[PDB]
Amino acid sequence: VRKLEGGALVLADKGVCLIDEFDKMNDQDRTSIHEAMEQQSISISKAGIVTTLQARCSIIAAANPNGGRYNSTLPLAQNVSLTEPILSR
Amino acid sequence: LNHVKKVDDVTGEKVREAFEQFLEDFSVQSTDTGEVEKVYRAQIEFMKIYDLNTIYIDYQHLSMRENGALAMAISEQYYRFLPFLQKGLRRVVRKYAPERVFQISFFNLPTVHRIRDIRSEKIGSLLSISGTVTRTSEVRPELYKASFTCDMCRAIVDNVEQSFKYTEPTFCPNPSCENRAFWTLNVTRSRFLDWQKVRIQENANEIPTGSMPRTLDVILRGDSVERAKPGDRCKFTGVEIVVPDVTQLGLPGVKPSSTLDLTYKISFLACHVISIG
Amino acid sequence: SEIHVRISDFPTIYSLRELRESNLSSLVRVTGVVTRRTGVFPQLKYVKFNCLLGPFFQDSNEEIRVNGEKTVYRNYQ
Amino acid sequence: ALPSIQLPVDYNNLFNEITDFLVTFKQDGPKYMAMLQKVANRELNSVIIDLDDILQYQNEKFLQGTQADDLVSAIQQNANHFTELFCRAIDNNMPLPTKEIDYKDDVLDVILNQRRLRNERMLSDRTNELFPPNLTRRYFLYFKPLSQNCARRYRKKAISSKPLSVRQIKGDFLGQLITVRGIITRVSDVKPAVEVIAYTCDQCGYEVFQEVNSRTFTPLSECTSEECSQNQTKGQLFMSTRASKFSAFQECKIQELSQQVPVGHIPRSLNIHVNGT
Amino acid sequence: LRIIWGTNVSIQECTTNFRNFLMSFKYKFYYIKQLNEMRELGTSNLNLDARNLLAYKQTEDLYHQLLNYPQEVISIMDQTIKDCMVSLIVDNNLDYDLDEIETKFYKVRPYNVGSCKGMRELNPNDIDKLINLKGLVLRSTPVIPDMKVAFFKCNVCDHTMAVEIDRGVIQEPARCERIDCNEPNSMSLIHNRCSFADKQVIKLQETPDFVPDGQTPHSISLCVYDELVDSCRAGDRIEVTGTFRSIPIRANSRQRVLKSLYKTYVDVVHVK
Ligand SMILES: [Zn+2]
Repeated sequence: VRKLEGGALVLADKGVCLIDEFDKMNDQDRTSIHEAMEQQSISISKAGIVTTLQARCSIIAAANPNGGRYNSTLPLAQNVSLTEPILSR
Repeated sequence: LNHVKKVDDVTGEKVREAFEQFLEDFSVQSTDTGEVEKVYRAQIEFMKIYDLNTIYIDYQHLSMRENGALAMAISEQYYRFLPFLQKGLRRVVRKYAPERVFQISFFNLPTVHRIRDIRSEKIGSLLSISGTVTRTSEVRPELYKASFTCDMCRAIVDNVEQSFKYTEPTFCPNPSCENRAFWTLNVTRSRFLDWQKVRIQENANEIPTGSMPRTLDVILRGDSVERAKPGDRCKFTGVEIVVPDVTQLGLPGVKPSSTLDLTYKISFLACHVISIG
Repeated sequence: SEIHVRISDFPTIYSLRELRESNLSSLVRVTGVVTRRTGVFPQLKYVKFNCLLGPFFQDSNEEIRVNGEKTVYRNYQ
Repeated sequence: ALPSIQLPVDYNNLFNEITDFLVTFKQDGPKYMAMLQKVANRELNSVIIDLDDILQYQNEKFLQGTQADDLVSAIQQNANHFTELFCRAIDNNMPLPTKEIDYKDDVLDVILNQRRLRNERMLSDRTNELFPPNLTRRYFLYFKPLSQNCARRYRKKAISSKPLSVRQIKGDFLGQLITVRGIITRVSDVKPAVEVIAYTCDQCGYEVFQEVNSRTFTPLSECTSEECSQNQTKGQLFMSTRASKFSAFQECKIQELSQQVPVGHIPRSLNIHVNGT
Repeated sequence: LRIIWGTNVSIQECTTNFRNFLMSFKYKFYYIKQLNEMRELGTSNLNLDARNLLAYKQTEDLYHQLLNYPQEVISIMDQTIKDCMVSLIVDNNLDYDLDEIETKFYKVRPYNVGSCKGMRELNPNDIDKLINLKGLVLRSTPVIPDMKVAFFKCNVCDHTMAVEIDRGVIQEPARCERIDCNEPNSMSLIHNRCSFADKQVIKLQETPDFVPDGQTPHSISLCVYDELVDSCRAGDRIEVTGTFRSIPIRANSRQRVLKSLYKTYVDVVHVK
């Protein structure tokens, strides 16, 4: 709520949310995407306004492997920076 | 108890007649294809259509009549003439026309002055102030004129209370309540108007960073309410006045007191707005 | 023992930001999003007691110028 | 209604013993004549009173009679009261001329000089209750601790002057001189304090001096002067800053040295007020 | 000789001692040249020099009268330079058309009286004195309006008579004006109609180059007045002169009681 507005998620509900370069995302956003995937709703507690908006969006993502084209024989989760639990979603 | 009588207004009456005659008479330069007749009688008559209870007259026209000598009484001493310019104007309307709130807004001042150029000599005087708006606020009613009474208990006195305190009604009553007593607040008999505050800030192109530009309050009273927009430069009608306020511990002081304390600051007024700039 | 009438659409249809003094005391339609609401706190409304002055209606909303025995409360929000 | 119970200590004859302590002296002419006159000569302000010499005097006044009441215990027992008592005695023995004092020379001394000149003149004319002794000082009395190399006299338990822990400090040391030690904390910057502040009246003049007691005082207006009073009607009076006597004031808190802190707890600071020199 | 209270700087004495100060180089070890420059522009604000009166005789003592008592000395100095303008005009006969140019307000702006050491060193014994100061400005406060001539009203009849403030207080007559009328009812003070004069406030750190190290510098708020207001911005490390002031502050809250420790600020008559 800025001097109310949804992120891409709320805005795109029922539609398709399109994100790229996860790796460059500040954690502050990362938690938001995680929550959205998890419960299919974004909750906002600030300032006085208190709700749960509903983003049902399909997330399509573009991610960039750590360093080179194929970083290692090592598994995908090892290949890229994004943690395994967010990836499991 | 008869009130004997009232005094004296002197020059105020001269300015009443001059301003009345001015708003009446041309006030016309152009000839042949005009821009002729009147324009101010035609202004009020055009105003009869929507009946929004405001008028627009140019200062440049007002300076032309006496060669600016008329505009001087209306310049530095201006706020002295606010009750006279209004009722006087009504004395015109009653003649030419058939629920009266009238907001007079002058415009087109010869020179625009910055907030930095604001002085304590400019008080009570029209000054055009240019700068960007910050922190607009929601419109709420002013008490304007009120009936607050009785006030012990049947009086029902409706008068004055125009100045901003708002305390108090019921003083020098009824005849005769002798309240004291309750104030007492009655909001159904009291006409309201406007208003929205905007905090005006100097434009960033003029200010020599390192600056830290100094904002100042301008409250919009009048039908020019809501005409202002955030992030944009606006020109206003001056009426600088002052408003009382609670300053931080070290001022450092100490301003005087009224004894049988007062703390004041510049709060600029605008009765007219434009998007120029 | 009281039914207050709901009175469906009444244009007007002033939105929010457009409002003036002219709207005082006069019913006006408004529209927009809700923001988080207070919990339900019973308001005083009617006053009654076994004696012991009589019933005093207060108010919307002043309350000037307390006993209670059986008072008819009505939820406020 | 507020009972009274006698104590063996009496300040009346103790003052007498102070007077015998001052200006009558041998062991160190005497030191209290020169040390006092150099202040009277206005090259010096701080009067450093050593309790060591007070110790030396009793020997001459006891054994070596004729025997007298004790001070060194009686001072540090109270030690606030003596600042208003032991120090006022200096006024009675002080050299009057003293030498080459003039008037200006000094700022603000001319003020009071003209006060007493116009007061003397106008009083001597009227007859054809005085300015407080604390306004006319321009010097400060400071006691010092007895450690001491000569404390071995011995008066033994007489010493505080016991370089004690901040923890050692008790509510039973209030109103008793105590040495303490620790690191200076926060050392607030100097500001002027106030003592008398005699406000000036208007019509018939005179003066009145309001005592500055404890931390704060309430300012008064009315009129104290009998002339302005009741006819006609109450004379207005304002404080004059030039006339007031200012004593430097600086406060600072002192935490313990932390070696004096036990295995537990926390460093505890102690607030300390400073005056004069 | 007209003794004036405790300041004891005599009227009809120092005025003439300053009046014959005119026309001097001299000395040095300008003066009338710069004044003759001043009369055309109408800029007023005579900046003076300081030091002039020292070592020059007469008025070796006037330097000490100003330094020790600047309050009166500045007012008298302004009166005298005004009447020396008046006496400058009669010399050239009809000037500037005519007498109105003398009516305009003038003032002396003394500066550089001795070299004072810091704010920090200052004794509480000198509260009316001219005091050099130096340090950056952390902020320039918004302009506060200051009472000069007060206006008053009543329910009867209503009448327009008003009284000047003079000293830092305001006393309105209980009853009443013009006439009479009376009654006892309290005076109505119009807030906006009365005159005002510009008072800024300027925060100043004490010489950040000169410090106890590491203790952070002490604030000195100098309030200025008139033309000087809004003549500066921030961070100016140069120097300022003016009269020291200790004034009581109202404490807790309400109560109408004095905290008994007077706050200290500088009148700062000149800036350079
Ligand atoms: Zn008096």
